Amino acid sequence: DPLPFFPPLYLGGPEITTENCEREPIHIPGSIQPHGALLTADGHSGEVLQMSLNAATFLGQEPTVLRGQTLAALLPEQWPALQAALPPGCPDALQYRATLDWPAAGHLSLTVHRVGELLILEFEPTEPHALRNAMFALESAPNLRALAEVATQTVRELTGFDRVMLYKFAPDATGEVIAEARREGLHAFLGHRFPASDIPAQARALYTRHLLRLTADTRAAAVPLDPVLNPQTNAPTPLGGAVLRATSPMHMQYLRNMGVGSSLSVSVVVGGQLWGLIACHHQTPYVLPPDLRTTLEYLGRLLSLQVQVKEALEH
Amino acid sequence: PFFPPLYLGGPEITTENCEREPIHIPGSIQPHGALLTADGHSGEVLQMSLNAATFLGQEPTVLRGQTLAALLPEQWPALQAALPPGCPDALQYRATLDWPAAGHLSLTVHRVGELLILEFEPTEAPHALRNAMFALESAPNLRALAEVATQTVRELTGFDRVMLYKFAPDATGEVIAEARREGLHAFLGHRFPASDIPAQARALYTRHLLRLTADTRAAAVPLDPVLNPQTNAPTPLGGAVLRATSPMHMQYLRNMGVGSSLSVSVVVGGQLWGLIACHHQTPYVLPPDLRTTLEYLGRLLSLQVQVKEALEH
Ligand SMILES: *C/C=C1/C(=C/c2[nH]c(/C=C3[NH+]=C(/C=C4\NC(=O)C(C=C)=C4C)C(C)=C\3CCC(=O)O)c(CCC(=O)O)c2C)NC(=O)[C@H]1C
Ligand SMILES: *C/C=C1/C(=C/c2[nH]c(/C=C3[NH+]=C(/C=C4\NC(=O)C(C=C)=C4C)C(C)=C\3CCC(=O)O)c(CCC(=O)O)c2C)NC(=O)[C@H]1C
Repeated sequence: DPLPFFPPLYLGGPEITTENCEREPIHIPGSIQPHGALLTADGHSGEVLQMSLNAATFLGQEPTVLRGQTLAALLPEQWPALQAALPPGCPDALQYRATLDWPAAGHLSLTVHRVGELLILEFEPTEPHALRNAMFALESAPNLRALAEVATQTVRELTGFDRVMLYKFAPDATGEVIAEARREGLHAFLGHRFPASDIPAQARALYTRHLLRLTADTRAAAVPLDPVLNPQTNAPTPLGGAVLRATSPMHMQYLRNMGVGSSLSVSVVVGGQLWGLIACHHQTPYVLPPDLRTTLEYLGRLLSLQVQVKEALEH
Repeated sequence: PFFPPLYLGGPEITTENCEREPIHIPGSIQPHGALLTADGHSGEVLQMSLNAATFLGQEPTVLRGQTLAALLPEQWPALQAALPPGCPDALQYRATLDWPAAGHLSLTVHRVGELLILEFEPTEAPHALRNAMFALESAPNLRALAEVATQTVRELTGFDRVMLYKFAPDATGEVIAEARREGLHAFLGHRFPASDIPAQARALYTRHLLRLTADTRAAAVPLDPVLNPQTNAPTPLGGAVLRATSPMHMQYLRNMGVGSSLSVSVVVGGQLWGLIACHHQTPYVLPPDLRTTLEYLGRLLSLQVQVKEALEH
């Protein structure tokens, strides 16, 4: 039965059990994963409102100094570019990316998107023809099976992940591993099916709009935003569009129990519906840098197109 | 059918026989790169472009005996695996060579039956592609998508004019969006007869998705031999971007005052929906890595055109 979200934990909401899976408001956890930092800022003035508690250690500045400046002063070269790329009223799915040379922290990748009147800024550390070669190989795959196999093998070669599966949704939202590339010694998941509650209904809706999410370390504690609520609204900060957003503790316990230290998945979206997932596992924690993740994002789109094409060749 | 090419004493092309020019077998290439053909098994260099000596820095005869194994040691096994016998002519493999004579070359290979076609071009060596991809996806409708696409391509390439050219059901073309330098004519809204892009070239554009003319006044460079030794027949060059552009179409570009031309197929439901069409007033060799960006954009636009057309119908 579909039911509306509970309030999050920090607003006195209940703790999540196998009973109330579908009602966890996973888009507003009030916290991020510790391998990057996040700031929120007023979309018109550029006043800095919220920051992750670890921000001082990524950005090399005291909180009170950060919060006491506008983005115009903090990001003089990027602030006008942000404002042109992310105009008021734009969708929350639109992202702008730049690379910064920050004194204390080396090269940072900056990813920005806009939710209403809020700008959300994510900072992460950042670092030949493999993509072009893959694009052509995907297109020349003769059928859906060969496409799925080429796609899994390519992603594994690009990333070094211990396991890369193509997980396909059935009409009842159960899922099946229809191809996989895996490290020697791992047991096969190929052909196994899994019940619809394994990926609940409100995570499926979010995966249709925001096409990549990850869990870099399944044992890492989440880092709170400070303050936790958006001071504009005294309400929760929407983090559905932020790759840094903390992962549901139910999902992390599920992955730890499988022996997974690192998870990543890309959405495959066909005709406006979530067709499947490029799902990746690593046994140890593992951070895939932003520019490599971009390659996977591009492959997500290519695969969406090629899945349509291969399936049309099939009636 | 097709007329024989000129160099096999076929008729010269006019506006009477637009449909019958064998644009895929011109026997020549554009001079900003070099092409070798080679045997699929032996790696034996069978044809070369008369200009190969320039790019490769090799005494002419040296090449036309040697083997790819010898000539490209690191690459030759990769090719063997990447382009297995029986693969499609559409499948391409690329690498960057740090080659003694020329700082860096791009190498592009595909296979047509028993022949490997190798293309060499100068090359080199950020977020504009990722930023463009998200911009295309958030365009609210087909019109805005067209506008974003043309603007994005112009910004990435510096081309004087970028158009989105859409085919009607009878192959009548219409310029539905345009991004252009100040002080050019506006082709926005204009329609053009189907024969401007004749049937045999629309078929080839459905399979091989990018073509260009780098300089509309440059002479083609012959293949030597012109005929493939294997077959004593013309080498198919339609999957080669270095392939000499139809002088009929090169006259059409000079008469418009265009010095450099490039387009990307937008393919939807197995059919040619439209072109990203690009113009430059002067000669312009777009480097391979930037062309790759446009090739990606072509696929992304193909996806988004279907998405956007579905939310009208
Ligand atoms: C009480 C709720 C439960 C629950 C919640 C839940 N699940 C997700 C998302 C995912 N679950 C996945 C499960 C699988 N991984 C596999 O390898 C297989 C099969 C071989 C399955 C079935 C996957 C892949 C995802 C997607 C993300 C990823 O891991 O890469 C969420 C949402 C997480 C978030 O965005 O923060 C939630 C809340 N899962 C249950 O099994 C029950 C107990
Ligand atoms: C007697 C045959 C003729 C003919 C042949 C021909 N045309 C092409 C390819 C193209 N023609 C194009 C025409 C236009 N370019 C524009 O900008 C506009 C309108 C504003 C039109 C109508 C285009 C865009 C192409 C595609 C190639 C490109 O991107 O430049 C070929 C094929 C050439 C080749 O692939 O090597 C041929 C043989 N065109 C005519 O107009 C008649 C006289």
